[PDB]
Formats: sequence, structure tokens, C-alpha cells
Amino acid sequence: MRVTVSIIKADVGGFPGHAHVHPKMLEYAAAKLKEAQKRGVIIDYFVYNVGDDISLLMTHTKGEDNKDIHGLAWETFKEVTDQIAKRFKLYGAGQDLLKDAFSGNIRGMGPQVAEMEFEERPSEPIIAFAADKTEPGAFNLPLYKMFADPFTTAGLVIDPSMHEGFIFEVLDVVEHKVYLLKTPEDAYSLLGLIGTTGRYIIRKVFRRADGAPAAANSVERLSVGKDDPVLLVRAQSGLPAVGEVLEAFAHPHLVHGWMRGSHAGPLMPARFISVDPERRIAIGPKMTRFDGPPKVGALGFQLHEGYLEGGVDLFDDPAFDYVRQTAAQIADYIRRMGPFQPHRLPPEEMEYTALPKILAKVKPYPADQYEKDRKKYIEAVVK
Amino acid sequence: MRVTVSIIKADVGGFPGHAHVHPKMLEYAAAKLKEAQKRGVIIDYFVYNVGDDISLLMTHTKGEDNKDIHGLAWETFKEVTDQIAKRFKLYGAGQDLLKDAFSGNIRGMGPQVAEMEFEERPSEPIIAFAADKTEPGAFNLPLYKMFADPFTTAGLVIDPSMHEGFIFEVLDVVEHKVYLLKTPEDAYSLLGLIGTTGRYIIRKVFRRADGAPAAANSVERLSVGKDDPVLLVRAQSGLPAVGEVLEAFAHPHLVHGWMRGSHAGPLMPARFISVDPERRIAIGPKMTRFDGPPKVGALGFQLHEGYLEGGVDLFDDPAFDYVRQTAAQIADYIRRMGPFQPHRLPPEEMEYTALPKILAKVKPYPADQYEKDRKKYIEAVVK
Amino acid sequence: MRVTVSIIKADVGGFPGHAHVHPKMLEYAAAKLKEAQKRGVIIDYFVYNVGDDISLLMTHTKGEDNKDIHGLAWETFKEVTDQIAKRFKLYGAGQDLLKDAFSGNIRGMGPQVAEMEFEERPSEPIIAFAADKTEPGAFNLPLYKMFADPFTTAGLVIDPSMHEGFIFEVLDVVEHKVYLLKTPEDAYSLLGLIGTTGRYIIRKVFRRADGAPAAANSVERLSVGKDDPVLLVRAQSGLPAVGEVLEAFAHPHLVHGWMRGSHAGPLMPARFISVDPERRIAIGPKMTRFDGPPKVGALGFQLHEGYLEGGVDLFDDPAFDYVRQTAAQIADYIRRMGPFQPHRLPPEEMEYTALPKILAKVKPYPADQYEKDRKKYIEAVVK
Amino acid sequence: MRVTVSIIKADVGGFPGHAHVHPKMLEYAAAKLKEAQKRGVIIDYFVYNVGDDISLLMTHTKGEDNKDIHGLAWETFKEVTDQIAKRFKLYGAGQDLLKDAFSGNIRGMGPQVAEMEFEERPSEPIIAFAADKTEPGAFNLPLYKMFADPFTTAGLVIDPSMHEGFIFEVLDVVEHKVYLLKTPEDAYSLLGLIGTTGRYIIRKVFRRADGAPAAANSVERLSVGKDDPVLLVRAQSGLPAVGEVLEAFAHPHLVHGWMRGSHAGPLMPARFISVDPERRIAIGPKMTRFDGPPKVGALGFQLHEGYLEGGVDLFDDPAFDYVRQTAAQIADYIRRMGPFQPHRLPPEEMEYTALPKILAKVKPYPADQYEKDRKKYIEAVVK
Amino acid sequence: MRVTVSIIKADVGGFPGHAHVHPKMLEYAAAKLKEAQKRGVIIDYFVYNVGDDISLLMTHTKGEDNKDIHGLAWETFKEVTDQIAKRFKLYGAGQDLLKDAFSGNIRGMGPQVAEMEFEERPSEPIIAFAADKTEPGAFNLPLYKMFADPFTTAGLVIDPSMHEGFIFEVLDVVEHKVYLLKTPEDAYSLLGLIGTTGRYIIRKVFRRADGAPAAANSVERLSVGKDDPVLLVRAQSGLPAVGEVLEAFAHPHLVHGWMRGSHAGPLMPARFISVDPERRIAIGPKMTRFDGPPKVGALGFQLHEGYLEGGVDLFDDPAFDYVRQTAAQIADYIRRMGPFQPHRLPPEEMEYTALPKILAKVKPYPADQYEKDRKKYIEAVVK
Ligand SMILES: [Mg+2]
Ligand SMILES: [Mg+2]
Ligand SMILES: [Mg+2]
Ligand SMILES: [Mg+2]
Ligand SMILES: [Mg+2]
Ligand SMILES: [Mg+2]
Ligand SMILES: [Mg+2]
Ligand SMILES: [Mg+2]
Ligand SMILES: [Mg+2]
Ligand SMILES: [Mg+2]
Repeated sequence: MRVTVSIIKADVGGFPGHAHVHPKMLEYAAAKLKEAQKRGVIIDYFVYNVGDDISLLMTHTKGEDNKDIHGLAWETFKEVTDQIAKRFKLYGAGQDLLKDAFSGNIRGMGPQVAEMEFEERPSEPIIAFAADKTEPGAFNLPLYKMFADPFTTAGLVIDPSMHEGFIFEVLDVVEHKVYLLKTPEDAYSLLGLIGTTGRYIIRKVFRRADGAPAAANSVERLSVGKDDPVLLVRAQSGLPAVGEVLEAFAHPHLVHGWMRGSHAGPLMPARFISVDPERRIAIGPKMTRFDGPPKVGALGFQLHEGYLEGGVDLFDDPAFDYVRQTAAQIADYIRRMGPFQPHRLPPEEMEYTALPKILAKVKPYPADQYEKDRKKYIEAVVK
Repeated sequence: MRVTVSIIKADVGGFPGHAHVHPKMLEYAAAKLKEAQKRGVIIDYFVYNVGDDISLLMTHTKGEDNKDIHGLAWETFKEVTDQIAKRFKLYGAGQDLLKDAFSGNIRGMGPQVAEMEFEERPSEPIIAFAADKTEPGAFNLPLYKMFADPFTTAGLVIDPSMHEGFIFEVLDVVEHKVYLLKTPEDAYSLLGLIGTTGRYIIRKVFRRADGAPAAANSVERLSVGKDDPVLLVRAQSGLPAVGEVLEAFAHPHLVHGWMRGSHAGPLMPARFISVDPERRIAIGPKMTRFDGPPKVGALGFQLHEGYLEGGVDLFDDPAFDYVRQTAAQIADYIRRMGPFQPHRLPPEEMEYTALPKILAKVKPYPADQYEKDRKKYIEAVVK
Repeated sequence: MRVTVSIIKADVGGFPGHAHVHPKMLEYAAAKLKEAQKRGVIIDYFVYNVGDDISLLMTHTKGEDNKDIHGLAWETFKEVTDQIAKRFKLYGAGQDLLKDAFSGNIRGMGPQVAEMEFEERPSEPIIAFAADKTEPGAFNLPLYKMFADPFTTAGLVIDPSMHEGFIFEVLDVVEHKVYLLKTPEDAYSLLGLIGTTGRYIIRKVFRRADGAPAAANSVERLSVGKDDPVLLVRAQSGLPAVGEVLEAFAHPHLVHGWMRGSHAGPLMPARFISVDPERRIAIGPKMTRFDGPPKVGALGFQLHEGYLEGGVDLFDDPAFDYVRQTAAQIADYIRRMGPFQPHRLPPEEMEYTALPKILAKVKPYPADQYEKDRKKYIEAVVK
Repeated sequence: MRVTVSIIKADVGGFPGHAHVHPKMLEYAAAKLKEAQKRGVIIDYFVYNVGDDISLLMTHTKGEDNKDIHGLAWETFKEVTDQIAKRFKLYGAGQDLLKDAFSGNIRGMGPQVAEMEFEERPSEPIIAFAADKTEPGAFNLPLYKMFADPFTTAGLVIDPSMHEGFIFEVLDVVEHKVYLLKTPEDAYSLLGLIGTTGRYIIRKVFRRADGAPAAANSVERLSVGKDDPVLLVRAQSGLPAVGEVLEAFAHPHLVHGWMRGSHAGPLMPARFISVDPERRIAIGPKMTRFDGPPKVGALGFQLHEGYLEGGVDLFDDPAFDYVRQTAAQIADYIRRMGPFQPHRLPPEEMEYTALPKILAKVKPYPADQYEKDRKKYIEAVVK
Repeated sequence: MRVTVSIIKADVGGFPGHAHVHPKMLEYAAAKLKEAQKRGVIIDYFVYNVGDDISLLMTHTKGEDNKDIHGLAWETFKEVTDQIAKRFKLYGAGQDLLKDAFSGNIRGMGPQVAEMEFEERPSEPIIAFAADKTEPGAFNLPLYKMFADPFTTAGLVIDPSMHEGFIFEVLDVVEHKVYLLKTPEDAYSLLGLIGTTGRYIIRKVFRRADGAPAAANSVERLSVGKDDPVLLVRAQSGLPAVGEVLEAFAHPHLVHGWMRGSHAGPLMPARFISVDPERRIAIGPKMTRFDGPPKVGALGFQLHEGYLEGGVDLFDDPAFDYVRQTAAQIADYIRRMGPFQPHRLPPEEMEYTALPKILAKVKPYPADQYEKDRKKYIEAVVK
């Protein structure tokens, strides 16, 4: 049968500030999706957070872009906001619920969505990712690596089915344009684009042999835009092994975001604090020093008949402690830089804050004229 | 509504020696504040320790310096002392209950108090800190950093509302005098003072734009004086982000105190051993090698209608493990110094111990006369 | 009132081999001492292990060397051996129950005993230690440090009462002789002796000012002898602070024992796996690589009216993780040495194994004669 | 007397590629400035390189912007290019000699110039810096720190003369505008600007008390622009101590440039390979892995009567080996990022390379239309 | 024969600022002492620097406090100052030549002097030390360790002649008083004093068995006072082995001084840059980051008939690279503390700078009155 796997993510209230979610937020969303399950709306679900973003992972048969699945997620976010965030006066309550109405589609309303509709396989392992304190371009490098880099994904070299490579669907979020690029041949051009992570964002990957969908990352054209993305990746059987996918994250590369959406720091692959598959909830890591560093969590599932068996915390292994130690140490090195590029983002990712405003001052003197005048201009200031 | 958030801290019995508190101490204080809640005395509370100091965090509407809130905390400390510390023959039972009477105000009676009365905000995240085995000047540097250092608090550079800086209320605990200093312009003078952490202690910080209170640190003029302080900081929304506040502690600077209140060692930001928000108790870290090193704990809350939602252990993140590893290693390096300045405090912080006494011996010879006499003075000793 | 605090330790069954104890061993010993408590035999107790040695900590009023307390401990070891070790066919079941009869005193029968009888103080914090896979001389250095080294115990320099130093009771286990030495003046001679840890063993320390007992280490003259010792130390109030005592262990010095009682490795200060003060049991660390490394555990209590409030795991602090990391790394360095001095003990601690036997071969040639004969002696071997 | 100290820097030939200079380049420039000295054109000189940029440090009395000093440096660069770079077919021979004519002033012709004209002091220590493989904004942070950061320059807090702070002359290289900012009060605005290191570049610093010049960094408005800058800083006596200046560089912050002027990596403070004050030449470090990492060198002098006594390699101290080890390790971490932001510069510093060209392809599909067409667009590619 | 070994040290000109000496300074002092040798004034000499302090080590037979030896050193410092420091306009030229006249004795005129007059032994190894950027109390800990600590000097435990310990001559530089203390018995009191390194300074050590002199450290009562000390230690043969002396320095303890004589940092044991025993000169390390860290150098000699055979750089061994790496890393950790105690010295070592001056402002409000007035006092500032 054709299942649709759908992640719909939103920040609706931080506890405290931007550090974590409140757990009743999770409890209430799980309780609500359990009604929709009972009512036949969805087959299975799982509810978790990373930092302060709630992810609603849902299986169902209404396909992509569906207004009842997108509706259900909207409704269920609205209700956490009114019943809990507003109740507890949580920080940035209702943050991502930017638009107010609700046409039919949730995209470009504030929450993030990655979905894939495929025919379920004999075995169907998927990984589900969520990052906090970063932007969707943060997965551009793990995505490139796992589907295109031979040093990460051995399957590219030694598995016949992957040998032909993958199709990359790249969204230009600035000018609302899509590029289809196909590895290996187009690797250097793909990189030419996606390496500018603020603007060219891998939205979907497709297997080239049969067209099968492989991954969908959460990204929309600017206006909303995109904070803290969520990713869905399908694994094994002519698609990256689960561990080739996990390897793509073994190096905590630097991502944009961190504190005030204006700095860069290492992407730490974190453990969940607890995973309760019976109650269908997982509590992810907190964000602490400087509001991060930025973090990604990974839960793996096996789907059967649309049911979600899992999830398993896939960054839970001593091997990832080394990675975590590295990221802690880089977060520390890079922070000693204070408010300077490249620790601080370029002015354009600044432009959305309010550095510009300030510059309502100073009085700038044009250079050619100040150059024959330096001495009295300083003489002024000095007295 | 105007809430008052009030921390009132005391060491009333160590278990064993100076290492920790007994847990029934916490249990009994929580049970007691729950009566006062029921009776309408206070809106909410939370009871925790770091090392051997019990903190009673209480919300209420009686404002600062109130004799019923200060009374309640006194009463509730007295009762732990008689019912438990004295019962179990705990070490330094009733330690901080120095005075005996109880005029109206608790300050200068032994326990430490930081309170703030503000109009509650749309979202109102506060952080609550407690350090053990140090002195109130230990927060002078984290306080300076989070409100005045651009390398710590990006908000100073990129958030319009903080751009104008803060007012620092500095108490001269030695001569009972207060200095108001305002950053940025007065930074170098603020530092001139507060860098002498034994004497010029940041007691309160105020936002300069509107006068809003931002932080209150626990400090009183000498006589009592001040051990193991507690700090209250309000975050977000024109005030340091929660993570800019947590960053101010990312470097385990050296603080005075540690063993016998006479040495200096790194301030380790520690995790709580357990946080039970349902029973309103948290058990902090123990103090071990050399009676520390010194440690600070951080709990974050969101206030609604005076209710304390929390607390969240905000030093609970792999990023702070690096910091903790650093502090462990410095505690080890610096200790190899034994009883020597600067590992050992200057003589004046010694003067309150009993190095002076000793020096009831030796016989000191005046120099000018010993200089023509060295040879027979040694000839003596030798025989 | 005068309490006696009494630790009586024995290895009666390893699970598996020499790695740990079986937990019913602990359960059964706790159940048994609870009868004796009920019957008035003893005031309080606590039952724990480190590696494969069971420690019975008991409070009571029968004073030192008492035959009912020593009897109770014997009886209760015999019963674990018959009811559990023998039942489960545990390794080296009944190991330390060497003698067979039972005159009146347990010392020189196999188990280890440290006791102190003192008048209980206003506050009376004691620490209770147990090491596995080493010998009683392993505490010679922590003992020296905490009572005699100014770099460890600041109290020696800055506390008037300790300024006069301590009396060291040193047992020569080889020739059954006792030396009384008193620090500071006799430091160099104390060291001359105790630095030979296999033979001159600090058995007791006494405060010099008033004669008060301070510490008692578990040691008996050879025949039995002594494996895996237990130590009792009283803290605070003119005696080392609890943290000066814990500092004496902050450096994992090398001790004799480890694997087959014939090697040297670092003394790792370990955490307990669990501490249950309600059931009066604690499960200590396992011994793994090469049967260690060697380890010591520390539980602190506060005594009131002979009741044992505790115990607290006093090596449970991030600061001791650094120490633990160091010890892991030295255990690794030193092991690459294989069977060579000094990783391997001197021949005399070998002499109690069976290196000697072997040397029933080779044929040794006397040197003076072999020297004019080398060439044909090799010519032989070669053909 | 009023001396002018003048550094005029140029890349005129790499050996090999971009790694170093050829030593006859240095030899020939020294030989040439020795004529000009003999002829009275200049008082003293010193000739050194870092990476592949030659620095001509010259003392003289013709003041700033002088056409004979700028001429002499031009002439002497032209002659190295024709007599050596072109001779040996060195890489990028004559690179920085962009313009062809020579009006009167060297600025905006390709080479970099920092000069200061001051009255020589009783003692007059200056430091002279040169960086390779970076851009002039690389010194924005060391410059800010040494004149404005109290954590770097203790003199700001404890020296009366510096207490009043400094004037920062900031050039907007993009719109040819100058900003005068004065610390402390304007710190946050200074940072608002200079933290965008690609565009707002500290060109000069002046002491605020008397107007004295303190530092001049090498920077010109875009067209030329600016690679690998050179800095001149005066030290001591109401101006940063020599070591407060050296401290500003103790943390290898990330700078733009490195390989192909398109990446960011740590600024390594390097030693010179040799310093020959008798022949007035110093050979700086090579640039190796990935064409760096980027590096800065420091030579200190004492001026007397315009004579340059020195120079001393001021990064030659074990303390800077730690810094160097850190930078090596970051260069290694950050490089594993390949062609991705922030390791790779933002598109705008790309725009001067030729990423744009490429994008002569792919065919971009507008999003709104591709969204109802995905399936056949992939069906295409797949077949 | 009775030789006198005499070190007389002075800072007379830094190159640049405070980083090093100019080498002609050394050359000229060596040339000058070679005349005095030729003339019979002195038997042998050696001339070296550490940081910016020149040491004149001289052997001779005029005994301690001699006016011709002290004169010769004065004269020879004056001449370097006029002929070189003043010539080259070096920084702080003539710095230590504070007084102007010259009664007979050099002590309390600015330079530092350590001398010992002993009967030369069958073999007579001495070590000669010089530290820069610290104060004479910096050797208090190495001095204590090598003569009194059994963990440093094994000879105390295992060599019969040292078993009786040493006499410590302690100068109270604040009240011009001398204390004779004798180890072991007086260890704790010695420490009580010398651990306050700013005031109780070990000036001389004497062997207790025969009265022999062992060490003399450079220290005078305040007025002058004391910067950057020099130490002379005699080794072997009932006195610490050369390596027990070198061990006393194996841990880079924190010392007062560093930058602006107002901070604390690790004492790095450094190598000499070059040792030329034929020309009788050695060039020591430079001081760089933050004007240090502080450093000590060690040259060993063998005396025969007063001739100085040597010197050997005794910190030149890979084993000391570990120590040097540690010190680099601590210098880095502790510096992140900026202007705060204990990185910054206590106010009293401040009092000699000019923190006090500043505090000509702010207006301090007395506390009791400000406490009922806070709100309008902030209302003021805010408007
Ligand atoms: Mg948020
Ligand atoms: Mg978020
Ligand atoms: Mg206490
Ligand atoms: Mg306390
Ligand atoms: Mg066993
Ligand atoms: Mg055992
Ligand atoms: Mg080039
Ligand atoms: Mg270049
Ligand atoms: Mg100097
Ligand atoms: Mg000096």
C-alpha cells in the first residue's frame, strides 16, 4: 500500500525562553492525534521535540499536501497554544502560527513540513530528523554527503543499485525557482549552489534508477521563510544504509542560526532525554549556552501497514560522544569571537534583525572630503 | 499583576560535614511552604539545594523586604534546624541562624536574600541561581558579562532595546556605600570596582531604557556578611536572552571560597541530581574534593499569574560538559599549589580564620639588628 | 555517649570470579544485622561492597575487640557462605574464612577490621572506606597526606587546633612491632617507614592535642596477613575537613595488588552503582580489566545517638571524573609493561604466589665456569 | 622630531604558487632601500615577508601620503618584478601592480599602505604586523580588543591615561564613507559596524585624551580593494602595553580569505623563519595546507631618531605554541566542511570569483509551475 | 678557599617595551666585567637575561655586601644605560636605577642582589635562577618545596645528612622584621607566613646540621621594594640534588606580577634562546602574550677555585615541555577572567598602580539612605 509519512513542525511556546518545550505540550498533542487515529484520520503518529520545536510525525493515506492532515496539525498546534502556552504564559507562545486564517495548505503559514508518499516496501526503515536553533540549509551538507559523497556512503561505490546516483531537487527560496540536479555528473554545480545554504536548499531527493523518493527536507520560499527544519529520509535497499545516513552527521559542521538567528556554531547530534514508544512521545535535548549550540535529533522507525514501529534514538552510541565532545569544544572556540563575522552571520541574515535601524547614527563623512580634514575632525572629538 | 520573586537561602545542617544537605531537610521545607501556599501567604514556591545551602524560592504579592515573607522563611529554617538538623546531629546545624531574636527583616541575620518585584510580562522567564562554597562576588563576573560584555550578550550589539545598556547597583560591603554605574560609558570604572570581588558587589541590575529590574544578587554589608550567594535574573525581551545569561557562566572563572572559605578554585556549573516539579524540590550537587570545587546551579521558570512553572536544570547539556571538564582540570592544577597565594586567599580574607593567632610565635628579630648578627643567630639554632 | 563504629570486611564469594559480589549476599547480610539490631546487639548498621569484599559497618556500645560484635560478623559471614556462596557455587566461596574454629577475636582469622570507640560529638561526621584488589598499605599515602601534608590539608596551616599535628600508630606487620611517630617533627622518619607499604602500615591515627582517635585502618601481623582493607576516618572540628579527607584520594597513586595480588596499578576512586539508605545496602563498583584496576569507595555518615545517617557516595562529583579518567589512562599505560617490575611486584610479594616452584628448572651454570665455556654451551643448544 | 613610519606591502611573485616569496626578492628590496637610505631619501628601513606579500617598512621625515616614499616603494616593487619575478617566472609575478601609470599616490594601485606620522617619544616602541591569505577586516577584532576590550587591555581599567578610551576611524569601503566612533560609549555601535569585516574596516585608531595616533591599518575603498593587510601599532605609555597588543592575537579568530580568497579559517600567529637585523630582512612563514591557514607575523622595534632598532619576532614564545596548536586543530575541523557556508564565504565575496558564470545552467523551473509537475519532470530525468 | 657568588640584577632598558633586552646590553656588560676580571676585581662572571632583567653573576673573594662588587655592578649598569639604553631610546631605560647617589651598598637602590659566601667544596655545583614579570615571593614555593617537602626532595627521607632539615630566614618586607623558622617542626608556621607571598619572603636558607648556607633569594624591605627576583642555590652533598631543585619548579604554580605588576599567571620554566660559555653570555626568553606569562630560567655551574664552569640550561629537556605546555594552557584559561580577582591582584598590590585615583568618581551614596530612595535614584538616571 501507498503510505504518506508526514512531519509537521512548529514552535508554539518555549519553557523557559527558547530552551525547551513544556512536556504537557507533548502530552496534549499526543492525546489529540490519538483521537484522530481512533477516528481513522491517520494510521499512526509520534510526537517529539528538539529544543523548542514540536514535531508531529504522522502516517496516513491522504497523500502529500492534504488539507485534512495539514488541518489536523494546524488545529492541534492552535490547541496547545490556547490550552497550554497561553495558559502557562510560555515564551513566544504561538510563535510559528504567523498567518491567522488557514486556506487549506499549512506551508507558508509558519510551521515546517516534510512529507513523502511512497509504496511501502517489504521492509521500510525511515529516519526522522529535527534540528533546533538553525535553518533548513543546515541539512544541505548531510544531504549532499549521504546521497552524493563516496567517502560517506560506501553504497555509491560498492552497491550496484546506487551506482547511478540521485536527483536533487533544489529550491531557490529567494527567487522562488527549482533546480533539478543529478549526481554524479552535476556534483560540482550542485555544490556551487547548495553551499550557499541560506538560499539554495535541498528540498527533495529522488533515486535516479527508478525515480523512488529518498528524502524530503522542510523548506519554503521566503516572505514566513523557515526556521528549525525537519527531515525525513528512507533507508536501505538501493538507498543509503541507515548508518551511511547517520555518518552524514558524524561531523558537527557549522550551521547558521544559534543565538538570535544571527550566528554560526557546530551542529551537535544529540540524544533524546527519554523515548516512550508506548505513549508515542519523546523529549529531546535542551538548548543552553548561547541558546544552543544548534542540535539535531534522529529517530528511526520501521513502518508496517503504515504503523510506525519505533522510534529509536539513533545518536545514542558512544561513537557519537566523540562527535558531541568535538561540537562542545568548537562551540567554545568559536564563541570567543563575539559579534564578528564569520561567528556572526553576514549582513543580509542581519537585515532581518535590527542592526540596520542603529546607523540612525553615526554621522558618516564622505571619504574624499574627510581625508584633507582628519586633523580638525579629531581635534573636535578630542575637545 | 505585580509579583515579587524572592529567594531566601540558608545553610542549616550539612550531611556529612559540608558536602550536601539531608533530603528530609528539603522535604520538610517543601511541606511547610505548601501550608503557607494553602493559607494564601504565598502564591507558589520551589525548594532546592546546591552543596549545603537550602534555597527557598517563593512567589507572592507582599513586595520586597516584607516581614511575613522573611518571617516565613526564618520560621521554616528554624523548624528544619530543630526537627531535623538537631535531630540527626547534622554538621553545623543552625549554622546561618546567627542572630537569635528576629526584628522584622531577615537581612544581616545570616541567610541570603535576593528579591525582585516587577509587573509580570506577557511571557516572564526568570533564572534562579545558587552557588555553594563561594561568596557573592563570585557572580560579579557573570553579572558584568551578561549585561555589559558584547562578546557574551549579542543582544547588546544587535537588539535595539538593549543598545542603551544597564544600570549597575554596586554595594561597598566594607564601608556600607552604594555606587550607581551605567554601561557602556562607565564600564571601565565598574570594572575598577567590581574586579575587587571581596568588597564591591553587584547587588542589583536595572534596565536603563525603562528602569525595569533585571537581576538581584544576594549581598549585605559586613559585620554577618555573606557566604554562598543566590541570584535571580529575568530574561528575554530587551533583557539578555536565556542563553546569553547561560553563556555568562560558560567559563569556569576562579572564585573565592572553596575549602575553609580561604582558597580560590574554578566555578563549576553543575547539574542537579534530580528535579521533581511535582513535589517542588530539586536536589543539587555534592561538594567533594577539598570541599568543592565551588559550584553554581541554574533553574529556569516561566511565571504565570505568580505561579512558578519549572524549574528546568539549565546546565544540563553536553556543551556544559566541556566547561565541567575544564573546571575539574583547573581544580586539579591549582590545588597542587597547597597553602600559597593566589590558591590561598589574601591575608584579610585570612584574618577571619585564625592564621593571625599563630604568630604568637615566632620571636621576630628586627632586620637592621639581625643583619650584623646572622652568624651567631644561626650558630645558636644549629646548637 | 561513647559509640563504637566497627567495620568488619570479608570476601566470601565472587560473582563471577573476582569481579563483584552477588546482591543476595548483601540482602542476606542486611537482613541478618537487622535481627541483631532488633535484639539490641547493635544500634545501627550498613552493608555494602567494593569489588568482591563485603563490608559490615556496625554501630554499637560494646567497645573495640568485642567478641559479640566480632562474633556477629563472623556468624553473618558464615551464613552468607553456606546459604548463598555455596548455594550458587560462587567463586572463592568462603575465601576469607581461613581459620575454622573462632576463639573470641576475629582478627587474624581472615576478615579485616577497623573500629573506633569515641565519645560522640555535637556533630559527628565519619567517612567509611573500602578498597578492593589492593592491600592495607594502599591507604598509607592517603593517610599520610590527610593528617600530615600541608598541601592536602589546609587545616594544618590555618586551623589552630590541628597546628599541633597527629600521632601515627605504625604496625610492622613482618616483625609484629608498633612504632609511634608524631607529625610534624617525625615526618621524614614516618615516611622512611610507611613508604615501604608492604610492611609498615598505618593502623591508627590519633589527634595530638587531646589524644582523640581520628582514623583506624584495617591491618594485622602476617601469617592470614591482609587483603583489601577498610578504613574509618572521623572528620571536621580539629580533624581534617571532609573534603581534606577526600582530597587525600584525588590523585590515583599506584598501589600493590591488582591482578593475582602481584601487580601495581592506579587506585581509582569509584562511585557506587546504587546507595539505598532505606534498606541499608550499597552496591559498589565491579573489577574488570585485568581484575581492577584497584578501587576505593567512600561513604559518609552523620552519627546521632549511634544511629548511622547515610551513607553518601562521596566520590560522586564531576571533579572526581578527571581523577577517574587519569586512573583509566595509567591503568592502560602501565599494563603494556606485562610481567615486569615495577608493574609486577618485587620477588617477596612473589614468593607467596608460585614463581619460585618453577625454577625447578633451568639448570643454572655457575658464572666463573660458564665464562670459559660459552662457546660449547651454545654449540650444544644450537645442535 | 616628527618621524613617519610607513609600511608599503605588495605581492609581486610567489614561490611556488602562493606559498612564499623567493629570498632574492627580499635581498634585492633591501639592497635598493639601502641606496635610498644612503641618498637621504629615508632614515631606516626593514624588509620582510609573510606568506607571499613583501613588506617594506620605512622610516623617514616626508610625512604621510608622500609621493617620494610611495614612489620609492613602487619603483622598488617594479624592479623586483622585472629583475626577479619575471626572471624566475614566479607565480602571479607583478600581481599587485594593477594600475600601470603612477600618478603620485600608491593607494588604490594595488599595494597596501599603513603610515603614521608622530612626534617621536622618550621611548617609542612600535609593533609592525603583516597577514597573508586574509583581508584587512581580519584585524578588526584584534584592533577592537586591544583598544576597547577590558578583558584584553588591563590598561583600560587600571591605567589613568587610557581610562578615557580611543577614537576609531572606520572606513566603509563599499560606499566610500568614514565613521568616527569613540569607546567606551559607542562600543556597541562600533561592533555593529566592524563585525561586518568585509565592509566596515578600522583604518586608524587615535588616543582620545590628546589625539595622539595609536594605530593605522591598511585599507582602501573598493574598485583594487584590499588583500593581505599590514598594521602598525604604537605601544606603551598611555597606549596598550606591548603585551596587551600581543594578547589581542592570542585567540586565533576566524578570518576571511584562505584558499582562493573564498573561505574562512583561523588566524594563526606565526614565527618568522629567520630575523637578520644586520641585513634588515626577515623571512616569514610559508602557507601550505589549503594555502594557509591564514597567518599574521609581528615584529617589534624601538625607534630612536627615526632609526629602527629591531625587529623582534614577538610571536616567539612557548605561550603562543598553544595558540598555534589550537589554530592547527581548527583549520582541520573547519576544512572537513568542504565548499559550504560558513567555511566558504557568502555569495558576494563570491561574485568576485566565478561561481556566477556557472549557472549558465541549470535550466531553473519556476516553483509554482513545477509543483503540479514534479512527477513528469522526474519521469523525464529518470528516462 | 672561601668564594662569594654574587648575582646583581637590574632592568635598565626593554626592547621593545618590556619584552626582552637588547643584545648589545649583554655584550657591553660582559666586556666590562672582563676588564674587572683582568684587573683582579673579580675571579669569574657570567652575564644573561630573562625577559628584560639583566643578571650579572660574579665570583670573587670580597665577601657579601661588598662595596666594590656592588659598585662594579652599579657602574656597569649605569654604563649600559648611558651607552645603549639611552642611545637606542629603549623602553624604561635606566628603570631600576631609582636612587641617584650611591652610598656603598646597592640594596634598596633598585637592583636585586643574592649572594653567598661559603668555603668551596670538593665539588661545588650551584644553580642560578632569574625570573621576569613576577616578584620575589614567586620563589617562596619552589624554595619551600626543595628544602622542606618530602614529595619533592627525596633526600629529606633517604639521605641521613638532610634528615635534620633546614633553617629558613624569612623577611617581613612590610614591617622590616626577620623570622627564623626551622623545618620539619616549624613547617606549618613557615607556611602560615610564606604563603602570603607578597609580604613574608624567604631570603635565605641554611643547612641545619652544620649551618652551611644553601640558598639566597633576592629581597629587600619596601619603600624600592622588589621586582623580578634572582636566586642562588647550592646543590648536592647533604643539600638537595640538582634534580630535586629542578623538581621544585616542575609545576608552574601561579605567581603575582605578569602584566602591569597587577595580575597572576603561571610560572613557566623556560629555555634560554642561546648559551655561549665562551663569551660568558646567555640570552633568555622573551615575554609576549600579556607581557609574559611570567618565566624563570636556570643555569647550573660547577665552581673550581672560584671559576665558573658553565652555565648549563637546566630547563632544556623534553620532560619540561609538558610543564611548559601546562603553563601555556593555564595562561590561556586564567586570562579569560579579564580584570577580576584572583586573576587580578588584590587591592593593596593595587594601590601602587592607580586604580585608587579613579574613584575621584563615582558619587557614592551611603546605603541606609539609598535604601528608601532606590526608586527615584533610578528614575533620575533613566531620565
Ligand atoms: Mg522559540
Ligand atoms: Mg525553535
Ligand atoms: Mg556548612
Ligand atoms: Mg554552604
Ligand atoms: Mg575474591
Ligand atoms: Mg577482594
Ligand atoms: Mg599570490
Ligand atoms: Mg598574499
Ligand atoms: Mg621593564
Ligand atoms: Mg623585568
